[PDB]
Amino acid sequence: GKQCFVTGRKASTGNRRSHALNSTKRRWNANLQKVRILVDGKPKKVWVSARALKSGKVT
Amino acid sequence: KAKEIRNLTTSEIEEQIKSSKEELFNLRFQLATGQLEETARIRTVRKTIARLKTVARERE
Amino acid sequence: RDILKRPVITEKSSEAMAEDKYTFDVDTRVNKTQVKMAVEEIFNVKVASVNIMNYKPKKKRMGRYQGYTNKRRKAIVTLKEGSDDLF
Amino acid sequence: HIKKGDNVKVIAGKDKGKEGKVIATLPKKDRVVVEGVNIMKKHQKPTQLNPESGILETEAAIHVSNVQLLDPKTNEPTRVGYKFVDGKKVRIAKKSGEEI
RNA sequence: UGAGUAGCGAAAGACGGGUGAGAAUCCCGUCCACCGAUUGACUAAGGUUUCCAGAGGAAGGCUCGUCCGCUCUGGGUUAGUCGGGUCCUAAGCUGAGGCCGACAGGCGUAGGCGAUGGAUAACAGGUUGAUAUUCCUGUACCACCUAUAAUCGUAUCG
RNA sequence: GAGCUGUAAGUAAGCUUUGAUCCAGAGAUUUCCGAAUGGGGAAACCCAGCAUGAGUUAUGUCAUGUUAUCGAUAUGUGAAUACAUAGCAUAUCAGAAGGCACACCCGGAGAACUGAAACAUCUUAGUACCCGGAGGAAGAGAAAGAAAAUUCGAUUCCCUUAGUAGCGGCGAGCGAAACGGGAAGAGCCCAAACCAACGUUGGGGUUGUAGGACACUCUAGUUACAAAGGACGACAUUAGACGAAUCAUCUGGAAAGAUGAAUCAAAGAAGGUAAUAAUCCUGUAGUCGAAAAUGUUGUCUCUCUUGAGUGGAUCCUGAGUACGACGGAGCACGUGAAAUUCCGUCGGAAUCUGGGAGGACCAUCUCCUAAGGCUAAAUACUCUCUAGUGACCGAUAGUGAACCAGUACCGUGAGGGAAAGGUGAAAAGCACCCCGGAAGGGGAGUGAAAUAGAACCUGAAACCGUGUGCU
Repeated sequence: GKQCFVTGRKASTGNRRSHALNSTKRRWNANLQKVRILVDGKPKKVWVSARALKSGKVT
Repeated sequence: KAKEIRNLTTSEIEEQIKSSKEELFNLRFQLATGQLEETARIRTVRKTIARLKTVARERE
Repeated sequence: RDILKRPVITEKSSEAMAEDKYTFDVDTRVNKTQVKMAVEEIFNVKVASVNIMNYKPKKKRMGRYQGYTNKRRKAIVTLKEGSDDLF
Repeated sequence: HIKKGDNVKVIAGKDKGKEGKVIATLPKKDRVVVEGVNIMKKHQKPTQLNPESGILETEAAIHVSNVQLLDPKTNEPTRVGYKFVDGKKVRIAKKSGEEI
């Protein structure tokens, strides 16, 4: 599936609780963005999270 | 008990030709038509061929 | 090589059309091009044509142990010169 | 251990006390045949043409644990051991040290 | 037990002569009757030795049985051309690299697989208890290989 | 150490004291299908490319090598972008795959019937099923800990604490930990400051009773972590060899029983033998024995390798990390006053006068140094191998299966599934005669017994019959 290239960001699973505390499964996806980064060979578009994009990164 | 590979490797391949083709093959024809008695002669030639091939592969 | 397995002697194809044709038994992985050359190497003859057929396994011992008989491959050769491929 | 060709004496059975030579041995089921004991009556070959003549009698096999070896010097039923004095394992009596 | 009770599954048979311990039921002969755009003759699927000969009558056959698609012991399927492969492709299936997706996996390009279709050289007779465009006779055709000639050579193969 | 060619008897032809058949070790051979891997496919089949070779005047046909995909590291590596990262080409490497014990162990994903005498929070339950990766064990593990005594000093497992504290439509129900008593018990390597070399190799250096860099004189291999290759003796496993001691008389078909006298014992476990055996036969106690292969354990060799006090004028000690708000999950603990640990989104620190914890939070006072990585033992389980045990079953029982069973059989299929042990000590399995076409009987024989005759030990009831005493 879709997973972060720099770090190991991936989706998780929890519950969706209403006011009556009714349980329903759901997912929590990561903010994956498609950017073209430098590679030792040809630059490739890879799924990168917005957390790894901050603090300065080559594009 | 009776081993027939005391010879060298040159005459060895000549024995596997004589034992199988001219001897083992002829005994199977005489058994089909109903002409061969002494049926224990077949099992004897079958082992003489196997003993020759064992020593050949063993010499490598 | 020892392609031929056994000769067949029956009412048909033996004592009837046997002076010019001969019925043999071979292994089940051989074609008539090898059967033709193998006969000429053992009996020093010349073969005209070879016909080969197959047989399916046949049941046996109807009762306690119900098994199957082995399959066979029958060949029939015809000579132009020479004879006495059997005795 | 009883081989073929000894002189044993029967200890138990309908023909006990008699002595005979062991002519045959069946070591699979441990049966021996002694010449003179266990005669059976056999109606042989009803359909087969021997040509048949009536009833024939031979010896029947007896259990090996009923016959015992004899001693060369005293002629009594004795057990056996192994002295190993020779290169080959010899068999000796129990009442004496002589060979059996 | 019901009880020696229901039933014995569409329909024309008669007689003479044989076989044999035993015959309305098996064999041979004659007469009579039924079907005949079919109860006849070839074939695909499917079944898988039920096919043929000499023996057998315990069980099976809705009766009988000397008979059998049953039992026992030996036998019987022959192809360069007929159908399928070494030829071509429909639907559909599968798919290197790829796209997608918690996993398992899903989809899909090039390329393959796949006839119920397209292409492709053989027809008359004889013969056995069981096979025939297959075996044997008579006259043919087709792809390829080698050895000799007309004639070469800008021929010739794409 | 004398017979033997399985179940399984027959009829045949042969092998063996010149050492057969057999029982253990190490080798050779090992068709086809199957991850199946040259292509294809309805598994056990079909059709091919290259390299020599066998056969032919020649084509056809055979034999033995070799040719999947992905990954990794070398070399030709000359694209749309001129120079160059993609595509392609071939050559290398016990590289990967697919199975089994549906037992045990980690992780991803994740029900319902049921209980609450209805039912939604809750419970059943992080259970069943499915998926991935393992191992002989796994996981955990060297204090940013437990505590409050003048303290203890890695983790795991077993008793107790305790049905206590606590949680909970405070309903049903769920449910700890520390202390103490035991089994077992070694702890070490990296980042950085720094020092010679070309973001890189090597040295250096690993902590809280504060450690290192820097400064001043100076002095044991633990190959199971701790760096990792090899020749290196004693047991042990896999075939076996010896091994004490009884004779007679009655009943019987047969003695091991009964009645008499005797004898062994580090041996009176057990089974067989015509009936119930310490002394008849395999054995038992106790001693001995290994070519060859595999184990477990050592003594040397080989490979690594200088130990500690004093030292803060100046440097180093793990960053989008710790932590916060928001939405969930997990800790016995249901968001509650919820501390202590995780995931997604977005903000976002400090640098020994530092930082964290002690159940909101602040102050003081104690204990400890997060954000890198390894680690044996006590623990769980059994498709198996070997040696044994039972107040466990004895053929409707015990495994579905004592039997040629996951087999007859039944379903398109996934799948479901039975019935059937016993002659006798020994075949010694009824020669011959009589009726009959056979089958089956009547005698004669075999045997201790044939109403023990292979539909074969004993042979109950239902039920079907043949005679007769009363009515």
